[PDB]
Amino acid sequence: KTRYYLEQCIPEMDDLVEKGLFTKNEVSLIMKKRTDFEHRLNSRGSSINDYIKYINYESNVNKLRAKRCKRILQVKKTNSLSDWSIQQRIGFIYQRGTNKFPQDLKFWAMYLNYMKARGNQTSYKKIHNIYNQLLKLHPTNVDIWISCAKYEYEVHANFKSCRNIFQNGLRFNPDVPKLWYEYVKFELNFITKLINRRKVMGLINGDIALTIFDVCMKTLGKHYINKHKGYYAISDSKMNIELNKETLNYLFSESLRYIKLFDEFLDLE
Amino acid sequence: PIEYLLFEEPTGYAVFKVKLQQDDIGSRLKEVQEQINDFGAFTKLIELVSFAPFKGAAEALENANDISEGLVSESLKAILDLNLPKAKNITLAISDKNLGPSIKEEFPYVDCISNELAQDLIRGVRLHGEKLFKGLQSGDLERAQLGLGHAYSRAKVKFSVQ
Amino acid sequence: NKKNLKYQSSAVPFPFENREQYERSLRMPIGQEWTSRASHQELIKPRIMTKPGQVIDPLKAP
Amino acid sequence: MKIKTIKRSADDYVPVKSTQESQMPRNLNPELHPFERAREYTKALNATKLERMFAKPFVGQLGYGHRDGVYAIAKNYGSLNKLATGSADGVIKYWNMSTREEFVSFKAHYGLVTGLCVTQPRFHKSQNFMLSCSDDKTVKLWSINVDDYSNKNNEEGLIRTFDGESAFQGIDSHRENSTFATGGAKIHLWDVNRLKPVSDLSWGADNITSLKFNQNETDILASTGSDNSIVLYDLRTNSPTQKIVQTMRTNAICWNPMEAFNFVTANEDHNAYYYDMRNLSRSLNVFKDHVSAVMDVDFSPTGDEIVTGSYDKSIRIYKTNHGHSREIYHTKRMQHVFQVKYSMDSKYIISGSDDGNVRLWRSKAWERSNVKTTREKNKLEYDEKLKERFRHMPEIKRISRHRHVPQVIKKAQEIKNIELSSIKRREANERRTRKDMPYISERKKQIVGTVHKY
Amino acid sequence: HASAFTRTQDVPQTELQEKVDQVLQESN
Amino acid sequence: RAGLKKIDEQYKKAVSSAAATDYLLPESNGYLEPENELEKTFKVQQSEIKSSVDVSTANKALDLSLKEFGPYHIKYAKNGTHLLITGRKGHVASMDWRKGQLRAELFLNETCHSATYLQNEQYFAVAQKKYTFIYDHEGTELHRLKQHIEARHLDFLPYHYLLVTAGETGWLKYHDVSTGQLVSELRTKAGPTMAMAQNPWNAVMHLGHSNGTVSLWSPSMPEPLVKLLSARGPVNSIAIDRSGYYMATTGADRSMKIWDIRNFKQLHSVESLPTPGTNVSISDTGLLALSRGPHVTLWKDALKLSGDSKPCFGSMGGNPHRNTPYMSHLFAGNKVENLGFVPFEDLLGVGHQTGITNLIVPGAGEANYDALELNPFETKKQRQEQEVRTLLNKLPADTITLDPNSIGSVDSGLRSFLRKKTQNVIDERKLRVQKQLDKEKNIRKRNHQDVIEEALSRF
RNA sequence: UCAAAGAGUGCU
Repeated sequence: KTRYYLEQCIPEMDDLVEKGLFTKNEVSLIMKKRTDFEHRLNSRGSSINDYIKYINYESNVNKLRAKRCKRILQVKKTNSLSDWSIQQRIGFIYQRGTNKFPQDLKFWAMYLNYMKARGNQTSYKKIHNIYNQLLKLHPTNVDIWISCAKYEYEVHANFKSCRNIFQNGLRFNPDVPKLWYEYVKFELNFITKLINRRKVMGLINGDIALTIFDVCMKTLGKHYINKHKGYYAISDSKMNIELNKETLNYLFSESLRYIKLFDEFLDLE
Repeated sequence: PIEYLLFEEPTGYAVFKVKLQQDDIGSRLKEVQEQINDFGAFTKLIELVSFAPFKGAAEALENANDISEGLVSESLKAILDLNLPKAKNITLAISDKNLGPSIKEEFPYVDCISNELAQDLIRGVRLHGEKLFKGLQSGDLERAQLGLGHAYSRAKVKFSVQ
Repeated sequence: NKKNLKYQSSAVPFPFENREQYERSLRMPIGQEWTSRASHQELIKPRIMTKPGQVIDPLKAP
Repeated sequence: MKIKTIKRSADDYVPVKSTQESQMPRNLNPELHPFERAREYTKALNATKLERMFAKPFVGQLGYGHRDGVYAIAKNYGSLNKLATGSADGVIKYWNMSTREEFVSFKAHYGLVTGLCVTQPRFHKSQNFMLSCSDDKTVKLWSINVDDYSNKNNEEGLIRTFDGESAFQGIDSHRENSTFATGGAKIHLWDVNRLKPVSDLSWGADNITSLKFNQNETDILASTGSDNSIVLYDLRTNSPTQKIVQTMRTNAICWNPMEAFNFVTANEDHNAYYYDMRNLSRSLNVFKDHVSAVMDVDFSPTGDEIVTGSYDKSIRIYKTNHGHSREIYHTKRMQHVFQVKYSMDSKYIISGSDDGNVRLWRSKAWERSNVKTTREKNKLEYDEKLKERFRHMPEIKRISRHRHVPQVIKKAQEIKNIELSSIKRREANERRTRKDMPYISERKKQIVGTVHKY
Repeated sequence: HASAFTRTQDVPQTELQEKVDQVLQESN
Repeated sequence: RAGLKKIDEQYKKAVSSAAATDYLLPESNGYLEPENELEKTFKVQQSEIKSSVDVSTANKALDLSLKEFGPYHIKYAKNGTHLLITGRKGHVASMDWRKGQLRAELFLNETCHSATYLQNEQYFAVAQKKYTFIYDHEGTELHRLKQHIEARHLDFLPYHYLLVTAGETGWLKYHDVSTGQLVSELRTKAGPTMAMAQNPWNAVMHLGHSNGTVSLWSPSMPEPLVKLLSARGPVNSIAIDRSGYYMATTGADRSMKIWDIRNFKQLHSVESLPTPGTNVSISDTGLLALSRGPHVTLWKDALKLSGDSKPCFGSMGGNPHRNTPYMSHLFAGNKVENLGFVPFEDLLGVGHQTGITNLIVPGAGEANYDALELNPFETKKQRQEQEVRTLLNKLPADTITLDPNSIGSVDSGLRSFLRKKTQNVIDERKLRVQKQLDKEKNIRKRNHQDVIEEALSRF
């Protein structure tokens, strides 16, 4: 069905010549290369690199069109299919690549970055669904959970949503000390902003983390006990005593990082 | 009336979404049965929607038991919670009827299926195995099955190095 | 130059209501050799469609 | 000078990658594609040939069937693969159509099962229910354990009985509410929670042979009487609405699922009559392709098809807008078709014949139920219009129309044609001399009279 | 559709969710 | 009316789709148009053009100089991948000039008048004197067409699989390759046939005769459809464009005529030829090829309504109305055996005494080939599958008619003796009752539409 | 090697 994708380009390419930005011969060069790319994607042996090179191609085509618009048309945006057509396609190619290669973590990031960069074109809701899909293919990679938690605490400043991320992320990945460290880091940021707002409120006129500290310590030990024991319990008493030693030291080191973390927050006691 | 399919792997738990519903009246027709063997046809029926690998060897055995006595683990609860919409009632296809009541208790809004239609798809999922995971990291099932095998067995017999 | 009765249709087929109607259509080449891939799809789509494995319930109140 | 020559890039047409698909350049200039007319016709002719081949309508039978001739078939409107059957032996069965086995079998009545229906009673997921009536003057409610869901884990058997002073000959259940109506010597409305008949409906002393609830205007009911009459009712008014008397008795009635005001009637004059509920003075359509009385009729859940089960050991398929069957199904193993029903997906046909076996047929014999590839879907679909397009070409008609009908049916048709020709010649002779011979529309001959004139 | 961003349980499934919500009711 | 506007709606959508595909067309055919008015197209010589074209194009250009059986009647496969050549004294060789491997060699020392490729490159047909032979790619002869005798021109129809043979005899035979039986035999009675050509649009064969009358022919038909004299003198050759709208003839009296089949009119006439043209070929683009003995003159846009588009030798003081040859080439010490346009190539084949030479001509071939129909780069696995599909969609012979768009239109003992007599009596009754109806039908029409003589009118 | 003809495997 390579043609079916190809025919979608014709109304766009017709718009280019009609506006006069691109000559007949020039567009033929564009369509030819597009034709070459589509066959590669639709064929066996296609790789994620194949989607990347195609995606890079349109971006340069997009730059040529807009840059040409100022030189020839002398208009910021010509009201026609051409202006938003390329941007629709690039997202479409990406979606195919993500579906075609969900495993490649790298290729997703381009979509989140690409989708995020053109915020005006692309509503945050579209960004949400991609994260919903991406978390949900890879629940065990903590680095998503912080990433989407990150995005909606800075771009949107919706702490209620960001907190739910850590709650869900911790539900899947309770043994990752980093995400706990990341979750307490967010909470203390929320408290510091809140009290600073309170200070500003006066001028113009936290315990929660410690609970995270405590509950974190219990589960990490529980999982660290699970590992180093394998399928079965340890019959030897002395070895069982040892397994208590590593967790204490592992938990002690895991505590010590927070002791460093608290040091940053001057506002807090 | 099925939309989501629950499957379990030695590496983890896999959920599938049923894009197309096979004919139920003609379930026994050779032509529908040949499709289950055919990977190309099968991919049109379902699509892998989630996979959450087990954290380590210990977790797999614990879940391997919990599946055996028809119980829901914390890992299973988390996955189903994230995937199944609240919704009249979303339908989930499951191999075990005994896991049915357990799933219903934790999630009142899900209705489980274990009819031959569900079994037919579950067979297809297990037929193609890692090919349906579309490149996702599921290790090697055959070795992981070997990994859990005596591990599940020796546990019940209470085998020990002593 | 007499036309061959073998290839002359007996009567105007349904849904076309008059003789000139059928020749206007019959000038159309349906095949994809004369039609674009997209254009082929709208023509070839039939009026009645159903999805396998679902009950077609009676129409709800308009 | 300025010179250009045709220039072929080897890489563009021959991919460097072995796995990459080669380019298929397209030029739609009509000059490059001559004989568009001949090519399409030839493909249409080939497609017509392909169609007759794959027509393998029979798929199988449900278990070992019933004890005596099956006379009552009820289909679960809320579910695809469950079906209820009854035979004159007094036994009723619930079938798992997907597995072609039985859920449960009950010896429901001493006499004949004269009406069977599936419902979902509202007593004031794990079980289904049917209503069975018989000439033994009792109606029995049954509960069946089903494996559709595994959210639980019994009480399978009779739930309730409704006694009647007179024998009952047919039953139907209101879709929206638990109320159901039973037709014997006199048509009643019943409630599941009331043992006595809740209300009595009757045009007159005449007995009712069959009934069928409307599927969209669920408060409307239609019935058939032994006096060759069709009676309409409205539950909201709790009274009969219209009565029309036919030349013949009608065995069965079905409401069109897409037109709430439109229904079809199975008749004893080898015909099925398609009627508008608002103007009964005429018929919307007539179907005449059977050679014996039509016992049963139904509407497709798609609404574009009806079937007519006839005493002549055959089943026919009719387009609603066309007055002649597009298809005929038969076997030596047919003895007397009494019931015909659809799968709720509109893909399969259920037939009940007095030999005691229940069978399944493909709605379109050539169609196959596997999921098709897009390439398969396009081509299989592509053949469809070209057949619809060149439908009246002589050779296409000769191949497409042909069916193997039993010798008994054809000879009846040949004699039947000789009847009509001999008749037609006779009235034609009359019109030469008689001054006043009013022309009677075929759509009105079957109507003898209507009570309410308009 | 089920979304991680909005909590879909309507009750706190994880014991962490029990502890945090207790403070939030306590705080304000 | 509204439904027809709807039906007409898909037409505007359909033609737009055709334009949309026309938009996509991968390649463009070669052009040649002067920068400077002083320099003209008919002084430019091939060697300079040979230098201009690419190295591959020069390598693609083929020049095969053989005298053992020359002159040489060149022939190109429909796809153009494989080229079939038959010498004058009559050996025939099949090879892929592009691939660089000969498919078959045939060194028979019997005079052959022409040759033609069959359904595929694998099988092809050659015309020996007094018989017609069929050969394989391997070079073996599958069979011999006993019926076909004294065949000069052999032509094969791909979709209908019909092979047609023209000869001096006046007997003509149609043979379908797949079936193996000749569809029909027809005698023109007009004597020998100098020229045979087919119009692909209608699939109607064209036969010329010494009187000058070019004759259209059909399989099912017992006669020729149409009778048209181009010239006083015998026609040397007849050329039909692929579209079929245009048909050209050159008379032996040095006259060139341009005709149109659709309206059946003579488009243009030229007497300026110094001597009769040996052979005539028409490009897919409409460019016309005239071969007179040594020199071949090419006219761009020869097929057009305007009288100025008509071919004209030289010019009248650089008059713009006069139309000069678009290319003029001469082979010194040579005569043109035949002219053949190379399929899907910007190239014109030329047949001549010294051997086979191929002349590069801008715009000669159609730029963008239809792969579904024919693909030069068709692989052998696809090739066989294409054949089978063509077999499945083979067009019957009787489908051939003057117009394809017309088709589909809507328009015992004693007992037997007693038995014989009774059915007779029943027959007289039928005839007589029908007639009693006939007068009664006559009476209704009649009803619908001297004083003493009145005094006695009652009597 | 080409060159024509077979019989399976992978996969869209």
